[PDB]
Amino acid sequence: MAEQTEKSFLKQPKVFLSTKKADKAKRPGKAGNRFWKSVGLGFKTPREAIDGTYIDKKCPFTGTVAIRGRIIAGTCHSAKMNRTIIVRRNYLHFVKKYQRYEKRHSNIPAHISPCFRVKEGDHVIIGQCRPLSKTVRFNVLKVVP
Amino acid sequence: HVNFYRNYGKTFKKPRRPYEKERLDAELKLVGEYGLRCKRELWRVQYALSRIRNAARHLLTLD
Amino acid sequence: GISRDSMHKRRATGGKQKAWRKKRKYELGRQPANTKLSSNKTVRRVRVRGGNVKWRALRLDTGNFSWGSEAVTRKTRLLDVVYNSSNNELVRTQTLVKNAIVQVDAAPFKQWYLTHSNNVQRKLEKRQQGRTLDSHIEEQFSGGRLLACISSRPGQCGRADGYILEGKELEFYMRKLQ
Amino acid sequence: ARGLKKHLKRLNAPSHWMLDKLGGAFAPKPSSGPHKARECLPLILILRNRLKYALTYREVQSILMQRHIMVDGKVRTDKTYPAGFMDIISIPKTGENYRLLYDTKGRFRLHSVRDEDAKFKLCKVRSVQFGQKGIPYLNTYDGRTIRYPDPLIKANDTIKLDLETNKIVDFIKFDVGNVVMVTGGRNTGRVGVIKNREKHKGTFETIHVEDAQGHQFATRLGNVFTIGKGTKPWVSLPKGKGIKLTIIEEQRKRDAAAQAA
RNA sequence: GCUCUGAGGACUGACAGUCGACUC
RNA sequence: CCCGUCGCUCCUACCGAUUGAAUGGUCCGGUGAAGUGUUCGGAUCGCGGCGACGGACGUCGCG
RNA sequence: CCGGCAUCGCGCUCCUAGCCCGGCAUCGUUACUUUGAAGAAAUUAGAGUGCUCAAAGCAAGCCAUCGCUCUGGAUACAUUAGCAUGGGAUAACAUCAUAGGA
RNA sequence: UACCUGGUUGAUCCUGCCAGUAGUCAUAUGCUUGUCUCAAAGAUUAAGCCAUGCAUGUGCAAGUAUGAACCAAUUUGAACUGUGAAACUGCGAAUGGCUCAUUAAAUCAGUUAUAGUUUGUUUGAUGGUACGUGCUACUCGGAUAACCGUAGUAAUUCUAGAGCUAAUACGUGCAACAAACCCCGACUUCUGGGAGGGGCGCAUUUAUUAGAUAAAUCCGAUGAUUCAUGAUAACUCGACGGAUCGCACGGCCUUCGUGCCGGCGACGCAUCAUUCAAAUUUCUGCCCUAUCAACUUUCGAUGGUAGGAUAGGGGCCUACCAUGGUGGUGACGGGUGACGGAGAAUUAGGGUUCGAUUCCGGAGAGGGAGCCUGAGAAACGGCUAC
Ligand SMILES: [Mg+2]
Ligand SMILES: [Mg+2]
Ligand SMILES: [Mg+2]
Ligand SMILES: [Mg+2]
Ligand SMILES: [Mg+2]
Ligand SMILES: [Mg+2]
Ligand SMILES: [Mg+2]
Ligand SMILES: [Mg+2]
Ligand SMILES: [Mg+2]
Ligand SMILES: [Mg+2]
Ligand SMILES: [Mg+2]
Ligand SMILES: [Mg+2]
Ligand SMILES: [Mg+2]
Ligand SMILES: [Mg+2]
Repeated sequence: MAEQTEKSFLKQPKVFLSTKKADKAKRPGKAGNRFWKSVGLGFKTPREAIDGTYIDKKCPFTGTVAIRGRIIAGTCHSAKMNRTIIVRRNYLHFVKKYQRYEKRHSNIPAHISPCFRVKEGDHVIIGQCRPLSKTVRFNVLKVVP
Repeated sequence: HVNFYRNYGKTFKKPRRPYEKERLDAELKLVGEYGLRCKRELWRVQYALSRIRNAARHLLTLD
Repeated sequence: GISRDSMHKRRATGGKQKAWRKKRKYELGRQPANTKLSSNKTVRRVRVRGGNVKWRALRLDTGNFSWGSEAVTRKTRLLDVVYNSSNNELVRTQTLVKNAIVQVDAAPFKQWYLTHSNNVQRKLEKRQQGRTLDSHIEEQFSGGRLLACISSRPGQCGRADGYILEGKELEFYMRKLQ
Repeated sequence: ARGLKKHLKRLNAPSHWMLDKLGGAFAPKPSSGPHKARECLPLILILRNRLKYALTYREVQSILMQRHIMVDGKVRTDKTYPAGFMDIISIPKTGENYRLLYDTKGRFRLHSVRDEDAKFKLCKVRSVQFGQKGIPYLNTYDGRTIRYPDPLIKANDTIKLDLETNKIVDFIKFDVGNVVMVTGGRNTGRVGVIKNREKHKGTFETIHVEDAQGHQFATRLGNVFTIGKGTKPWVSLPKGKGIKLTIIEEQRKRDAAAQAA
């Protein structure tokens, strides 16, 4: 089927697919239903994450990543990766000698789930997870385009 | 080495312009009237007085 | 020796990262196990942080394989690795490694499926009214040797465990193998 | 370092231990125990510095291995035992009980009690949740654990523990309207009745408190410690009924103390 | 040197059938 | 009043053939102690089974 | 200086919720400022205390200076970054004319 | 104490610098020194070299003593009674202590995180079945230090062999119901069964499953979890489930049998919680330099998947795929006589300079590299190599 694109058959952990006694409204992730979870903190799961086909061990709503720590907001600065973006956190620095402000910026890598869909320069809200790579520690939880 | 931690500071500051007839005569007046051992003794009093006056001034700045 | 510190790596911008400590123990790595598939089972101790134990599975033939659809988990003998999605070198050299596709006996499984007076048939007929037995797992018993996916960390826990393939995953791996 | 640090030098010893600066290089370094070693008071600081039952390190060692000292009702030979909030120290040779309570300045006092108000102690619960075979149990902030807890007892609540049956005798449900005695931060010591509790998704939930004589403050959920249901606490409060008063009033009280003397 | 792995196509009816001398 | 070339003394740096030299680091390449892990390996050392033998043996017990 | 109040105050079903009732949730972001939490001690200021003063120190004082009383060991600051309440002038960023609006 | 004065001129008014004046918990030195309190003192250069001596060992009523001594000393049964050195076993030596060589978003500071982890101990709770055909547990091993004796060597906590003797060292091995629940199941009678009897501590690994609602008999947590946890099928050559040690004597005969007994302690084994910690970690914050405008990428550089390794996340490493990451908001590089900070001097306010140093964090033991013991060390008052 469409999503399986690699050399290994991708599937969700602890979800059991070929089950004899099947039914559709038990709890998601049970009875062979797809697993999804609600990240909390007032955020809401995406519709297409709910009824999605993609598999990602790093999506907050369909994977094993727990969003805990801090939540930053930024703007997407590059969307040229596989399931990952770079958010630019523009902010203002205070230099004490001059009593004036100088703008700085920090480019923070963030993992976009396949459910989300970001275009270059779209506002994003991202939340801290466990270190997912050398440069990724944030999952994109919200996108405003 | 504790006994290192015991604070200690100074008690005076020497005046800026070392040689003026007016200040020098005022100091000799005070040392003569109050019978001092040297003008270090006079110079401590201004240090203490300056500290208290500055304490008062910082208060009077507020409401 | 081997290390897991990030000191040797380059910064994200690429600038070289000067080394400012000498290596510490809590960042040690150890040479892999390359768990063979052989008759001479030998799994050996290592004493790791905290004084507890890790069982390095250097070579195994007997593992523990589950069957989720039927909820039956039988010990069985490893036949051979047939597919690995990480390294064909591991297929050729026969390394029991997590999420490989091994082939197993169906010997405990056939007689378990043979299991399942009046009280017996009164239960057997209660079953046999819901038997499913997909044709694709069906032909595999006739072949006498079952595609199963190893799903333990042999070099970590000293066991080869796993689960029989069924459904989408079985059809997909089988289609790769043809 | 390469391992645990076992010396604690005197100037690193927390502020509320009151111990002087030039009496030596080191400080008693409370052992890993039932209280958090930052919110504690070792038995040597209890005997030597406050009660003056000894005059040196070795003299407190003599006191403790005479087997004279009792903590939570059982004798204790340790000499850097991290006693904490509402630990009871009895000295049966003196028939004398202390219960270790804060004052409004954030320091420990030894508030005396009789025996009927010493047979039990009082502590809050860290968490209630399951264990082996599905038996519920709770874990306090005192280290103590209770099995088969009363199925109403929730997290953040407070319990009384008798020192003979060694189980619950009652529990106060952490709620609005009952009194607390904050045990950390600048507000520690001040008793007072909750008027509000606001929760924020993802971080600390704060409690607004009022000193029964009017003053109002707030503190996060960590350092609150409900004492009694309603306004009446279930423990004998210290000499000043948990009211922190302005430094101006601490001047007026000393003026009024001297002007009647 | 030997044994292999992979990539790179054509024709016929995003898949299936047949074929394919060569290069990496 | 004062400007420059030239002559003499002294200081400072400059260019300079010299495949200049010394010192120290860095990368690639060669050789590579030793440790760790592993494949074989098996000096000796433990019920010293049995022959139902006359403290002695081979067949051994696996470790 | 404010509580509370009407005009020409888009809703509330949920906690707080009146002797049909103030003052209730989710459907733009911040910057600014206020209050609070939490803020390692030593240092810095600052209180108390006759180490003789002092730099200090964290002591120490009266009992009939006769079988112990009264005790202290405060407070302040902590620029920024982060957490939270209320203010919403000042200024950015963002944006309802295709009506895909309410 | 928010301060100015001498010098360009024949004089004058200026820009302007030179000089003056003051301080340093800032160093050297000169000259001089009678008293009390206070107290820095091989850091700057050379984190260069070291004679010598010391700096980490340890014994309670509670592990092991006629292996040799000392004090009581016997009716000459039995003690090693009591004090004991030595040695074995256990624990610690990973703390302190010194120094600042390395190192410029790095260490460090404020503040986060662990649902991404390890933790001797202290404190609190907890502990079936070891096989027996689950029908209430079925038996006691040498060898080993110190000591004796016999040696090598020039040698040193260098070393070989013979002979004794111990364990809380080592190696074994008796196990507590109803068996609750689970799966096979004779024959009975037909069963929605009776079932006669056959297999089930906890830990490890894996897999299936439960972990419940909404207004006209559901029952734990979190902001959020396939969470806590339960049940089941098995799996493991199981670490574990006590062959351990002290005083205090004291109710009462079942064969009056140290008789049936039973308390107070020590030590210890495993799981959970806690505590002392660490490790990794998120945001923001560092000096001069553009005569440092491109750096990283075959050999991990940014990401994806699959996996290995680790206590654990992670390009920490491998295979395959993608070509990304950073940069005028200063990347990369270069300098630092640069460990970071709390803080020190001076200060009207703003600032300027400093911070080796006793408090905290890091790093290092002549330079590097690699390891064993251990909960903890990439340890140097431990080893291995150059
Ligand atoms: Mg140290
Ligand atoms: Mg201690
Ligand atoms: Mg000025
Ligand atoms: Mg002129
Ligand atoms: Mg002139
Ligand atoms: Mg000058
Ligand atoms: Mg230096
Ligand atoms: Mg991975
Ligand atoms: Mg340096
Ligand atoms: Mg230090
Ligand atoms: Mg040296
Ligand atoms: Mg070191
Ligand atoms: Mg070393
Ligand atoms: Mg040394």
